[PDB]
Order: sequence, then C-alpha cells, then structure tokens
Amino acid sequence: ARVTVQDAVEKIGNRFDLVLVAARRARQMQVGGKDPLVPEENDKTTVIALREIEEGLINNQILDVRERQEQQEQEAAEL
Amino acid sequence: RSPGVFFDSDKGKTHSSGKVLYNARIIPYRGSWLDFEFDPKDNLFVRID
Amino acid sequence: EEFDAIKIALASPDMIRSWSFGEVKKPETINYRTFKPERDGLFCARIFGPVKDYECLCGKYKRLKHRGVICEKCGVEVTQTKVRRERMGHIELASPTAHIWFLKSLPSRIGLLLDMPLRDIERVLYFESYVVIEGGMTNLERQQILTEEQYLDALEEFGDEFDAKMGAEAIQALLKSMDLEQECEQLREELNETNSETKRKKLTKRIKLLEAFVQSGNKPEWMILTVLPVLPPDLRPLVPLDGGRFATSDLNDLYRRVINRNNRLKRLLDLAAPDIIVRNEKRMLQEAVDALLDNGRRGRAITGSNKRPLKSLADMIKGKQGRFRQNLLGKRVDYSGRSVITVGPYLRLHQCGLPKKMALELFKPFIYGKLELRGLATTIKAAKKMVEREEAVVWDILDEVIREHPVLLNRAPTLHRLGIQAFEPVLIEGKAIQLHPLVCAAYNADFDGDQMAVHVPLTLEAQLEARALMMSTNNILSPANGEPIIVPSQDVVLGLYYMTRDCVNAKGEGMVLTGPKEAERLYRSGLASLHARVKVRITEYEKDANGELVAKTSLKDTTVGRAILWMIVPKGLPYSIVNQALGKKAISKMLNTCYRILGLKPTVIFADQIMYTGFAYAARSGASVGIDDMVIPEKKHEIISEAEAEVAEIQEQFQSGLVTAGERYNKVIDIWAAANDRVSKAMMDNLQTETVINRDGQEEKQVSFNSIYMMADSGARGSAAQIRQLAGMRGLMAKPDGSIIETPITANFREGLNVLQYFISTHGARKGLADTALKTANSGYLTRRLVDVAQDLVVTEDDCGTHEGIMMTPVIEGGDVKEPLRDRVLGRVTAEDVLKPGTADILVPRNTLLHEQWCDLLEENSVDAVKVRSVVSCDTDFGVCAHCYGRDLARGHIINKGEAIGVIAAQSIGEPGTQLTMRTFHIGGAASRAAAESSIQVKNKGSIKLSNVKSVVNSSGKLVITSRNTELKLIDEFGRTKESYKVPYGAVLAKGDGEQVAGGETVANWDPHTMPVITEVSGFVRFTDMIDGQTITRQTDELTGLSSLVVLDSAERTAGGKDLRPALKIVDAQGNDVLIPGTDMPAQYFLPGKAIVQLEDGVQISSGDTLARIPQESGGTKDITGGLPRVADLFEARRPKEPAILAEISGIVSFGKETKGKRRLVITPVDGSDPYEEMIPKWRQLNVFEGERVERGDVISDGPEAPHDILRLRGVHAVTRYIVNEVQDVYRLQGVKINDKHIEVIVRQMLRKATIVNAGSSDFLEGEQVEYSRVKIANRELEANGKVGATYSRDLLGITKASLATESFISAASFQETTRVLTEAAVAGKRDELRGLKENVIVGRLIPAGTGYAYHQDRMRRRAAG
Amino acid sequence: RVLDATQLYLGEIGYSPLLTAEEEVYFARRALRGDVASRRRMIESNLRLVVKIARRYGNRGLALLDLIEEGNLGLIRAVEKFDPERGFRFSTYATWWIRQTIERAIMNQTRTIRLPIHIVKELNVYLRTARELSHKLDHEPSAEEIAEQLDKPVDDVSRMLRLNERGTAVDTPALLDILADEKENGPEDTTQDDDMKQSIVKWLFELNAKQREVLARRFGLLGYEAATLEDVGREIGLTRERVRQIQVEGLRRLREILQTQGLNIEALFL
Amino acid sequence: KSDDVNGRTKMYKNIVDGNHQMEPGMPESFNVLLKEIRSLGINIELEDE
DNA sequence: CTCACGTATGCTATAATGTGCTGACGCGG
DNA sequence: TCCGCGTCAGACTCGTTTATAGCATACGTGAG
RNA sequence: GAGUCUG
Ligand SMILES: [Mg+2]
Ligand SMILES: [Mg+2]
Ligand SMILES: [Zn+2]
Repeated sequence: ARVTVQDAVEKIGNRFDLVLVAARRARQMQVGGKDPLVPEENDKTTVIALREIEEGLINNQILDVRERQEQQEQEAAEL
Repeated sequence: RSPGVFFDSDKGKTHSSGKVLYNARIIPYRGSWLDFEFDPKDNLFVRID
Repeated sequence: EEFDAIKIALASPDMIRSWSFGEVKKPETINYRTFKPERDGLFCARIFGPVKDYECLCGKYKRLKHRGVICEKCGVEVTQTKVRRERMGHIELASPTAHIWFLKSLPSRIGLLLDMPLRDIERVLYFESYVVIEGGMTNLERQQILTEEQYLDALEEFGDEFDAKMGAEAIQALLKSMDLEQECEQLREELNETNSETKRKKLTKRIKLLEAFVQSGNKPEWMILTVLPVLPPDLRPLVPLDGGRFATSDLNDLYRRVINRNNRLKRLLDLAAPDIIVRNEKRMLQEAVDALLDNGRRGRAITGSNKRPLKSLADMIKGKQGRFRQNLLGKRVDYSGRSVITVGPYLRLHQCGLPKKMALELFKPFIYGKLELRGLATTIKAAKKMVEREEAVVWDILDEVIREHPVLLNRAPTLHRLGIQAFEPVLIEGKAIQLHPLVCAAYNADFDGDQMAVHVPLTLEAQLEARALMMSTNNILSPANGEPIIVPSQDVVLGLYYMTRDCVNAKGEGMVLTGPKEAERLYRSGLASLHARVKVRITEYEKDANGELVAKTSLKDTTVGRAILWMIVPKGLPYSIVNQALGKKAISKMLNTCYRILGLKPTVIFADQIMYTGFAYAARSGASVGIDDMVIPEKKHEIISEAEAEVAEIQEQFQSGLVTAGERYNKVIDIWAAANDRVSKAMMDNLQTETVINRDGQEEKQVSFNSIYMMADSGARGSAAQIRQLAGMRGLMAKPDGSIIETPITANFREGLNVLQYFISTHGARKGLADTALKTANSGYLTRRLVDVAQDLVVTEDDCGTHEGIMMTPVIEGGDVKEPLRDRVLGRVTAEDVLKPGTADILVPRNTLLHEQWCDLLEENSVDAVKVRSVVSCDTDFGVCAHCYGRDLARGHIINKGEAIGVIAAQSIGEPGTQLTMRTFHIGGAASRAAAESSIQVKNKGSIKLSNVKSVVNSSGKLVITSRNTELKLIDEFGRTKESYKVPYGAVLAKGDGEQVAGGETVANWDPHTMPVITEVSGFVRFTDMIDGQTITRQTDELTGLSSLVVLDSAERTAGGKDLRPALKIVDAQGNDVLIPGTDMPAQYFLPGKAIVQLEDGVQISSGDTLARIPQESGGTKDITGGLPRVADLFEARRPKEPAILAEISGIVSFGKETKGKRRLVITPVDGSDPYEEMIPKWRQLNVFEGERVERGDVISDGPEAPHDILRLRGVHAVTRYIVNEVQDVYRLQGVKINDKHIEVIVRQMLRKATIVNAGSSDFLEGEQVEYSRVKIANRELEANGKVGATYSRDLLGITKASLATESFISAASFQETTRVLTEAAVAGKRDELRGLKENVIVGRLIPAGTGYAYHQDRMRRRAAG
Repeated sequence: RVLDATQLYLGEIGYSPLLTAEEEVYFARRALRGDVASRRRMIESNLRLVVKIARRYGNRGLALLDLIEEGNLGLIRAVEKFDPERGFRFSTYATWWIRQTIERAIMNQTRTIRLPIHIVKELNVYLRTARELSHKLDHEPSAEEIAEQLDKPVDDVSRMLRLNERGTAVDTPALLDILADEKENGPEDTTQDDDMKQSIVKWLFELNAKQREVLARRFGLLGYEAATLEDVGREIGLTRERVRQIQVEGLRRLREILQTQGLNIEALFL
Repeated sequence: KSDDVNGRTKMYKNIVDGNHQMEPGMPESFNVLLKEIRSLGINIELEDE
C-alpha cells in the first residue's frame, strides 16, 4: 500500500515475485494504457499495482490468462 | 633522526629462535650509511650503504 | 552480441595480427602545427580510424552520406570516431621478446615447462650465456648453459652437429622443439618407478601443466612475442588542456620506447653491425617491451617526468585502482547527489526531507516528461529554460512527480545492507537533507556534519524494488541478529523513562481515574505529576486462540505517566509492558513483541508514536546537566589513601625479594582495579538512590532523579563506565602497547586533572584515535575477503529433504547462561521428530520452523539438545535450501528463495568488527579490565560435576588438579546442567567429585598470575640438563644467600645448550627414578621459557606441590584490536604453531621406537590391521598413557586444535561448531550478537573443495582437487549406473585461497593477484560461464539473485531449447 | 649477479682491444677497401669513445643506453667516411659524427609532439640569448626582451617558447578523471537533437508540398546532399530567384509555427 | 547510469517519454578492460550462445 | 606547370677511447 | 628471499626541469 | 600524484 507493502507480500509471498508482478501490471497501465481496477485517487502506477495485488485482483497466473485471451482475440482478427 | 650513531636491535622479529640481534647504524648528514650488525651465530657483519 | 561465457587463452603471433589494422612503424604522434595524426604513427588515422565522425583526414569526404568510404588520397575510412576506441594495431619485432607475465610471474610457466630454473633462462635472455637446444651427440645434451668461453670450446671440437643459441630466439626454439606428448609419457613412467613424497607433487604439477597445455591448444612458442599488439588511441589519449598544452597517457611513452629501439634494431641489422652492439639493442628491446607490459616486475621500473614510474598496461588492470575495483565492481552514477544531514523529527519513518533545488535537478527528465504531456512545454529546450528560470508552475509539477517516488539514501561506510535505505521524499526549502531519527542507528548517522548520497531509482522495476525490499519501514529487523535495528535512542528513551518512572506521593497521590484520558487531562491541567502513584482503569486487548482479540477491563496501580503511554500502545499488547519504568532495553522488547503479535504496519505506526511522545515529554521535562549533578562519594579519599599505602608497601617489598616485574605489575593492577570498582560502587549507591523524600508523613528511600543518573539508568546515553570517570575515579589507563600504566588516575573530570594526569591520559587517547584510522583497514579487508568467498551462495531450493544437522546445545559459560538454547534455536528448521522427556508420544514434527510459540513450549519441557538443519549439512548443489537456513532474521519469517545469503552473512560478520574499531576507541580513554579470576564461587546450591579431570591429592588434604581441560558444572536436582566454570591447571578444589555445596560457597581457588608446574609423584628433586649459563641462570642473595633459577629458553640460550631440554626429574632417597602411578613413565617435568624455580636441587618434595612458576603476563586489553586477528586466523583456517595431536583411527595402542626422547607412538587398531606410526617431539608430553581403546580424534597432546585435523578425523559438524564457537567467543567478549547461521554459511564456503582418491568414469585419478557438489553429482550417476567407485575427502580452504579456488576466473581476478590469475587461466584456456554475482556485475547484467533469480532461471531453461 | 643491461654491455666493451695510430691506418685502409674484420675491429675498439660522449649527454632526453646506441650509429658513419690518407687522427673525426647523431636523435625522439630540427635550432639561439640576458638583467628574459636582442618578430619568439612547453603524463600528477570527454554530448544534449530531428519530420508534413520540397532538398534534411540556393535547380526548381523566395517563404511560415507551439524566443537563447 | 553510452541516452529519452523502461547494454569500462588484456597479448574472446 | 615552402639527411679532421641513488612497515605462504 | 595483501565515500589546493654547432644539398607536397 | 580536512 501507500505506507507499507507487507499485505501485498502476504498475497503472493515471494518479495521478488511481488516486484515482477507489480512491475508487469504497472507497465500495462504505463504503456498499453490499461484501465485500473481500483479508483486511481491520484496514485502512481507503482502503488496502483500494489493495491490491486493486495485486494487480490492482479497475479502472475491471472495476468498470464488474460494475456492469452487478448492474444487469441488478435489471432482471431488476423485470420 | 639526528646524524650521529644509533644502537638498535630487532626484538625477535627474525628467527623464531627469538634471538635479539644488535646493530649499530652510523648516520651522517651527507654520505653513505655505515651499518654494523650481529648474525644469529654471533658473527659481526658490516653493510656499507 | 548477447553471449554465454568468456574464454582466455595465449595470443598467437597470427591472432595478434588479426586484431591489428596496420603496423605502426613510427613513434610520430601528431603534427606540431596541424595537430592531426602523423602518417604511420601511434595515432595514425590510416590505422585506428578517423579523428572526426564520417570525415577523412585530408577532408575530401564529409557528412553521414559517406559511409565506409576509404579516402584514396590520405587512406582514412569515413566512419564514426568511436572506431578509434576499438581498432587495434601491431608492431613487428626484429628479435623475439619474452612475455614477462609468463616468465617472472611465480611459479612461472616458461620455467616449469622447460623444467629449467629462472636464473638459467635469464642468463640466456640478457645475452650473458648460451643454452644448448639440441646435440645429437650426447656430448652436450639439452638446456645446458655454456659461458662465452664454453661456447668457443665445443664449437671447434664438435660444432655444427650441436645447436646452441642465445636470447629469446634460443628459448623460442627450445619451446618449439619440446614435445608435450612425449614428456608427459616420460614423466608418468618416472612416477610409476620411484615416487618420492615431495617430488611427486612437483612432477604431478608439471604433468597437469603439460596436459592442460595440450587441452587448451595453446602453443609454448607463443609465450615469446614476435608480434606486439597496440592499444587503440582513445584508450591512451593525447588531449589538449584549456591552457593550450597537451596531456597524454604514459602508454604513449612506453610504446614510443619500444618502437624507437625496435626500428633501431632493424637499422643495425640492415647495416650488419658487430654482434656486441646488436646484443645491447636486443636487451634494450626486451627491456622496453617488458616495461610496456608490466613495469616494475623486471626490476627497476622506468621513471618518467616526475621520477614516478610510468603506468604500464598491467598496472591499469591490476591494482585495486586498476579497472576491476574502481570502474567495474563499482562506478560513479547519474541521478546522484549529496548534502549534509540534519534531523527531521516531524517525519514519519518512511520519509526524508529532500531539498527543493537538489530534487529539481535529480528529477530533470521526469519534469521534462510531465511538462510535455500537459502541453506547458512545447519542447525539451523550452522545458529546460523554464526550469532554469525556476518558474512557479515548475514547482507544482515537480511536487507532482516526487509523489510516491522512492529515493535511496546511502551513508559511507556501507558496512551492511541497511547503509542503503529507500524513503518517500518530502520537498523542503533549504540545502540540508532531513533524516528520520529511528534509522540513524542503521546508518550510524549522527548530525555533526555527516553527509548522505541520494540516488533516484528510474525504472518501474527499480522503484518497486526500492518500495518493497529497500524501504525504511520494511527493513526494521537487523539481518545480522533477529533484533529490531529501528530502536528509540537518546532524547526519546529519556522522555519515556521520565514519563513512566514513579516518585513518592507527588501531586495527586492515590487518586482514581476513568482511563488514560482523565490522566492526561489531569497532568496537562497541572493537578498531577507524571510520577504520581494512582489507581486507573485501563482496558487491555489480548489475542485469543484465533485471530479475534479479546477485550479485558480491570483496575491496576500505575503512574499517571504510564497510563498516558497506554494511549500510544496498540490493542493486543498487555498493560504490563508500560507498567514498568521504561528504558531503551525495555522499549526494544516492546517493539519486538508488537511486531510478532500485531505485525509490520502497527509496529511502524507505534514506533513513530513512541518517537514523537519521547521527544515531546523529553522537552517538557527540561532535563539537563549541571556540575552539581556529578556527585563525588564522600568516602573516595579514604579508599584511595588505603589503596595507596598498600601499593607503596609492595613497592618497598620489591627491593626486598618476593617480586618480579610481572608479579608486582599484576598485584598493583589488581589493587587499583578493585579500588576503582569500590569508588564507582560508592558513587553509584550515593547517586542511584540516596534520595531522602518524605512520603505523606515520614521519610522514605526511592530512586534518585539526579539528571546524570536518569541518563545512565535509562540507557539514554552515557554508561556507568563514563560516569565513573566523571564523578568517581578515572582509573588505570592503558598504553598504546596495550600494557597498563602502573600509576592510575585517582582524579575525575569534575575534580579536574593535573598536568601529569592529563599527559598520562593522552597515551591511551591517541592510541585509541590511531587505532580507528589504522585498524579499520584490517576489519574492512576481512569484510571484503568474506564477501568474495560467499558471493555465489543463494537460496536455490525450498527443501532438499535432508535429515542431517548439527546438535546445538545451550552455551552456558561464566556461570550466568551467556546465550540460551531457546534463542540459539529460535528460527531454525528442526530435524528428527524431537518430543518430550517421556518417549511415548511425538511433540514436534520433522520439517517445522521454530517460532517463538514452539520455543516457549521447548522451555516448559526444558529440552537441552536439539539437532537442527544447517547450511553446512545442506545437500543442495550450487546453493542452499530455505529449510537448512531457516528464518530470514531481517524479515521475521522463512527465507525467500533467491535471496543472496552469503553476502548478508559476510556483511553481518564484517560490520560489527569495522564499527567496534572506531566505536569503543574514540569513546573510551582508559582500560577498565578485571583480572581477579582467582576463586570459583558457586551462585546456586548443587553438586560438583567434574568432566575431563585428572588430579592428585596433596598433603593438605586438598584435590590439586593436574588436567589441562577441566569443566566444573553445577547440577540441580532433576539433573540439568545450569552453571559451568573452567577450572584451570594447578587449582586447589575445596570439594571433590559429586559432593554437595551450598549457595555462595568457594569450590576452588587458584593463583591467576603464575601457572605452576605441579608434580604427581613424591620424592627428591633432580636437576637434569640444567647447566647454569647454558640452559638456566643463577641469581644470589645476601647474608646467607638464597639463589633462584630462571630457565632461559632457546631465545637467550647459547648454541651449546640448544639440544638440551631442561627438566626437574623426580628421584627417591636411593636416587632411583620414581614412576608415575601405574605406567612405565618416570616422573620428569620439562621447564619452559623463564620457569622461575625457587627451591634448589635435592629438596624432598611431597606430591601435589608447586615445582616451578612460569610467569603468565596477560598484557592484553579487552578490545577488538586483539580479537579480530583471532577471528581472521579462524576464518583463514590457520594451523597454530603447536597443534594438539589426535588419533587418526580407532583402536588399541602401545609404544614402539624412541629417538633419544622423541616418542614414536604406534597405533595398531583392532579391526584395521595396518598400523599408523607417528614421530613426536621429546618434550611434548602425552595426555594418554598406553593401551586405551581411543576413537578417531582423541586429544593426545596439550595444545590448540587445528580445524584441518578436526574436519579430517571427526568431520563437518565438529569443525563447523569449533569455528562458530571460537569466533563467537571473541564477538561475545565485545557484546556483539551475530547468528551462528551466518558463520555457518562462510564455513560451508570454506569446505567447498574436496580431494579425490582413485578413478571413476571421469578423469579423477590420484589427488585431483574438485568441488564437492560436482563430485557428488558424479557419484549419484555412478551409483545408479555403477562404473569405478571413487573415494573422496573434503578439504578445508581458508577464505583467501577458497575465493581463488572458485572455478570463475573473473571472480578470482577481481579479488586479488590478478596478474597470476590471468596467466594461469590463459594457459589453461579456461572458460568462465558467468554463474556468480561478481561476474554478472562486471559485465553489467542482471544478478542471478533476488529479483534476477526469476529471469536468470528462465534463461537457464532457455538453454534446454531455443 | 650482473643483471643490468648497461653493466653487461660496458663489461663487453672493456673486453675489447684499444687501437694505436699505425694500427688505425692499417685497419682503415683495409676497412674502406671493404674488409669485414677491419670494420668490426675499428668499431668495437672505438666503442669506449661513444661512451665518453654518451656519459656527458645523459639527463637531457633519452637514457644513457639510448644515447650509447645512437652514438654507435655515428661511429659506423665515421668508419665509413674516415680518410686514412689525411695525417689527422680518427678520434678527432669520430667525435664530430658521434655528437651529431646523438644530438639529432635527442632533438627528435625526446619530445612527445615531434618537434622539427628547424624550430629546435631557432629555439637554441632564443635560449642562449635568454641566459646572457639573465646574467646582466637580475630578472629572467621576457618574450619582447629576447625579440629585441635577436631583431626578430615578437609573435615568432612567442610561438617558439610555446612549443618549449613540455606535456607531463595525464595519468601521472588522476587528471584523466577530472578532464571530461568534450566530443561526447551528454544524454541531455543528444535527446534535444532527437526532439528537433523528430519535430522536423512532423514540420515537413505541415507546410506546403512545394515549400518542403526545396527547403529540405537544399539543407540535405530529406534529400541526400546539402545543396545551395543556385544548386537546387538540378532537381526540378531550375530557378535562382524563385528558389530563394520559396526557401524563405517556407521558413517564414515555420517561424510562426514555432511562435504558436511556444518556442521562437523561448528556443532563441538555446 | 554510468558507462552504457547508448543505454543512458535511450533511457533519458524514455524517461521524458514517460516509459520508465531500462533497455540495458554493455558497460564501456568492460570493452576497455578487454582491449587492455588483448594489449597484453592474451586472447580474451566472448563465446556466444 | 613551376617555384616556394616545409622538412631531412649531410658533413665538419689537434687529440680526446671504463660507467656510477636513497635507505626503515608487517604478516603469511 | 620474494611477493602478495592492508575500510568506504566525500572537500579543497598545488603542480607539470634541462641544455642541445651552423650550413648545403636532398626529398616531397602544395599553391598559384 | 603531494597536501590540509569531514564523517
Ligand atoms: Mg558524526
Ligand atoms: Mg562522533
Ligand atoms: Zn582524404
């Protein structure tokens, strides 16, 4: 969160993986312009990803599943 | 160090024998140094310069 | 480009030509007038490339349009100027030149290859003497040196059919002719026939060299240089200073030397010069090349302009300053700043004051970026000018960027990881950085001008690693020991102490309040003191069996102050935490408790609250320091005059004859040391209480609110030791030698020192200050050796599934339990289902983390010994398992896989040493030691337990001990060990084995000064070999004449007595030898250096008597100065000068041969029929007697144990525990808490390699040293498939060698000895696949650990396919 | 333990024969006729003379050995061009040659930036003059004072004394880390050029089609070669007045595009 | 932040572009080290994947 | 297309022919 | 006897001496 | 490099 990132560590577990997953999500919002699930509330992309992880919306597995979905929709459109 | 003579001694250091080897050093203001020293076998040696 | 590995090998002449883009023929640099490169000179554009981007020299082609267009006229390629940093050239040498690195670098490769001494080769190289290359006529064989005149003789007689030459041509020919294959076979044949012990090593080493030479595909001729490479220009630049002058690299002077002499050699060869002159020029050419490669190795280095030796190629790589340590293992960095630090008490723990102008500059690109997205800046140049003008809208944008962006603060020195922390910055007007108080501990930050580095994490990844891993809030516990580093100090402690501590009645004694709110209202209203005793109603919130909190309300007597502190206290904690008077010791426990019950965010908030309230009440209090606050005891002068007439009486007894310099030194130091304690204890009784306050009626005693006493008792700042020097007696001061001055300082600082006392103080002071400057270096060098050795160690696996572990017992040294088993096995994976006493039901499982709850259960059952899983016994190859390690002490839970454990271990061992160097030294003046280790007095009743003890009964009735290792223990009723007590040799025991003693009984007395030589047998005393002047010395007295004998050692002894061992021999009335009860040994006690015997020969002794007093001068001071070398000796695995002997194999022993006195102890085991026979010195006396069934590693001799011998016989857990305990002894003496698991990491790295016997299916054969992990891998596949089974033996490597033995040469080179490392790697054709951290940091890649472990493991699986 | 290259060489020279007058004449006649041994013996016997000149020529440029070797080159030319028919001794003639070759080498090799003998000879006269001035003027020579004495140009004297300014090793008293790379632009400056170059492409697709076809093909922005007002005629324009009117017309509309986007005077300072 | 020449300019551009992405390269100090070891006559090559 | 300008290699004749700073750290392998 | 090691950043300032023949032909490129 | 410093 804002102050401390302990809760978000408790969701995923490995501090190292927390950082990778929050990074990947922050990159989506930074580049892709992906809409945030929680109200922004004037928060930087680093903190929003940690909010989403804390509440348990964002996760390595979930991100991978939606990557496949958008990627297969694009394959459908190309063919 | 003032020019003159100085008498010093390695307090052990060399040879775990632990022999105190005494030495004289003659220091001039200008010139080569004149050393006298003992060896573990009590032989007096000269080192010029 | 992205590559797998790096390989190093010898450069072929033709290889060197490949890199070259031309031969530089001329020394010409540039033209003095048109400052452009000369023709075929050192900066030739035709060779190295164009001076300006896409422009030829004569200027015919310009602009990016012309690409690779080599101008016909001048001969310059139109490409970027960048090329001149990458393109190399070469030099055609007239004479072959030896490469210094393979010649001079020890051992040397050219010498070892030819089996020819260096001296011989050099005589050949400087053209003093010829060497034979080959003579079919065995007349002259191979490598036989001939002088000038020796060459004339054979030349007439044989000539022609024998080939002998001079200089590097000769050695190159000798190298070309040598057949690596054939010599390998010849050397193998020699080892088969007659393998002499020491020359087997050297032959096996040349065999390994020959084998490795052929496998590398390196050719020995290439050790001699025919072509010489030239470094690209920009890497040896000639640039114009502003002053119009030029400045150039020294490599240019060295290249110009080489070219001038080489070209002059070409000339003198064209001119057919006489050979004396050709020779001189060939010598000078080799001198110039050797200066260019490595200047200073080939003798006197070539001095340039000042007199300083020119910096050569090797010098730019080698030194710490080389390129490794300076530009590659660490660098200067962008988006970095610094300034003075100052307090920010208003800050929360996760914040820091960052000056406006500093932050403006650091976040420049981030501002530019937002400015363009708002469309306030049209482009970058306009954004820059808006910032330069510092416009009002820019501040608002900068405020927006810094929001939730973490910044790294760093303080030198960075001893441990908390020397870098991340904060959220708070923009502040003013030039100073504002630091949060509670983290000042981790930085060792005090605001008397210290500065800090600021660094901006740029990427989203770096921001997240700073916020999650490196944030202040998230790094609360020390990674070294489990404790919180974020701990109140100074003002905060003093304030909370002032609030909690109670006074008699005061305002509003015995009132009643509704909650802490009525209390705060009362205090602030001015109707109640904070120290009033008062009954208040507080509602504590205690955790239940689940996550739900239970609420409990009850009336408890407290002060007003403690009630108000309860308001800060989070729900969950008991009221009993605040109900005591709080000091720093209690507050640290408070925050740890809160962390383990409630969690991180609550403790973070609670910590800030404590800091705010602590400062707030500290200031309300108005506590200060007057001179009357320093109270001198009324009874100082008495204690001192008593002590002073006493020491005077011993000085008068010194001229009389009962005293050596050492004895009286000890006696005077003991008298003053006890006087100092007495005066200090007088001051502290008089000061600590001596508060006469009238309670509600009559007088009472309570604790003093004297300012300095409160400061000391709270632990806010000074200790009792400092206040001794203020108000009591300053004490005995210690000289820079460590030896203590005989005259103590009687006075204190309130009293004021006189000129002599002050001058005498200076010695200790200045030695302290010099110690911080000079000794810090060795501490830091130890940190760096540790780090290099344990860089690779990373958590690789979760559970290796091992049962193996080391039995950890509770350390109970010096009566009072030093370190409890609970804390020692707190946060370590258990192993073997360990239940309760009654073996009928499992209590604890196998793989289970020892939490505070499990540990509390352990204490109710009183478990003494527990096998726990350790790093050393972990089976994981190329790292360690989360379970073997246990809890990340810094996090307070199980370690995360990917964490770089080794680094944390090395840092955490290294830090205290380096900090305690500067710390204890500037802060103390005198040495307040206590040597009174005479009598053991037992604290609690029990029965005496003596393990390992062999004592003889003396005529007094008393048990006089004659064992070396003696451990007196105090057993209770149930039968647990609770107190220990190291009894020495020469001790009188009050009671014997297994006898009852009451509380406060003395059980053993011994003299500390003098270790006596105590005889077992009774009879007459004989002087063997004790010739006066030869071995001893005679010193006579007056009137009657008491002579005393002093045993001069071999140090003062004459050549005549060297071979004689002097010993007091026990004969009987007949003058026959008395035997030692039950053995064949005749009594004889070998007297060491300066053994001062009183009683002259022929004196009837009884048994148990003191023969001889060897003086035991303990000139050691209690500091890390003496301690750290012990630690460094342990980690470096040094054999002591007198190792104690151990039995190699179990089985039954009798004596065989003797060399005069030298024992040849013959072990003849029971099952194992082969004997093991040892030569032993005569004077070294055995603990064991004769036929005993002793196991592997039973102690035979008196002496310290070598870690090598422990490992080799007992094994891993034995040697690991020996190191852990012997190191920890030192750090514990200085009050330093480091967890054993860190030391265990480094010992694992020590036990990395193993020697092998026999062959398997790979290339092992006799005695190759290979890493343990790799031979285990082989053994796993071998045992499944079969093939030749391989016996192994683990080897200990001490730190420096262990780091050089790593199979990465990039780590070995970066560490030390870079020249030697690269020659050995170059000759072996070694390939570094970059597994380690240092390797990846050098190439600037992702670390294989922490964040990088995810990515790195993805690359390793990309090696399996695509 | 004779390890030193110098002491080894001087040992070898001492081991030589010393020549007389009649011996010099006999060997010299055979030497010019082209005797192998005669040339070698005359050279080897006269090495000691080179050492004598080399000994009083140290601490000026090269090392003793360096001068000893270059001096030896003079000895060889001396033996080649010696006249035994002239009664006058060899030692006298050789001394010239040995000093000539040593001096010439010391004038070339010594100086990092290779200084031509012409300038070096001029420099000699300037410095000798400075010495005589210093003896009588208690102070040291000024540039103008030296120029007055030689009747030469002040600028010429200053250029010469500037070339006398020797350069010390940059790595030696480090200086390398103080002195920044002037040719390499900071990422700040390089990023600014990227912004300009990118804006130009967008600015090219914002003006007239014939206003960005002669404005860019002139500066070499889109085209391949940077042409001039007169050279734009090679494409299709084929005009001199109409090219100059249209070049400036493209720039005037673009000046208003920088005044409205918000640069102009903002990007004028820079 | 230090040597990587292309990397530092590219990342500057990204930070003004607001990408906050690294795009790393090869540190120029290491390129020098290689050149300095080859100047010693030791072949030190990068072996590819 | 020719000369000046910048740079380089050349020769000179009493006889002379053999050198020449800074020292002292301390522990280990 | 030799050679290898000996905390980590920061601030500033200074500093870069020597004598070396003159003159004629020869070798080579640039400018008008 | 030789300095005088600040931790
Ligand atoms: Mg300080
Ligand atoms: Mg301080
Ligand atoms: Zn050109």
